[PDB]
Amino acid sequence: PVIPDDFRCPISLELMKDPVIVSTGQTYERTCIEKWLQAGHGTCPKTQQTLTSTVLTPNYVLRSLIAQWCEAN
Amino acid sequence: FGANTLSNMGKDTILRFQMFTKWKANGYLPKKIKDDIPRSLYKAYKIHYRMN
Repeated sequence: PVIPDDFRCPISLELMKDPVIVSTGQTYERTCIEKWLQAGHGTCPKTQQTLTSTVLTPNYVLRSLIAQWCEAN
Repeated sequence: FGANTLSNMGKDTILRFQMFTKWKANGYLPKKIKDDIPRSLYKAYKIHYRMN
């Protein structure tokens, strides 16, 4: 069960199934960041930096790296 | 440390992260606060300190 932290969501602290990127460059699990924006916050959780967009963009290359790491272990 | 605030962290992940950012800011560490909080919540804070 040796899970690299780069693959963990800063809020869930678990492996990311649907990693998305916000305007600051930080990556989060979609359900987690969606709840954070639903709770009224307009801030990057990790950096407190205020966001310039609400667009969540899937981080496909990370989805690839996680999926590769999943099939090995 | 917040009677019902602490249980709401086993439930809500958003609140739990907010509180984890506060515990980190006051440099509470992994082992200094262990045995003052539940085992599940400790194993989580151990990961939050390591990467946040």
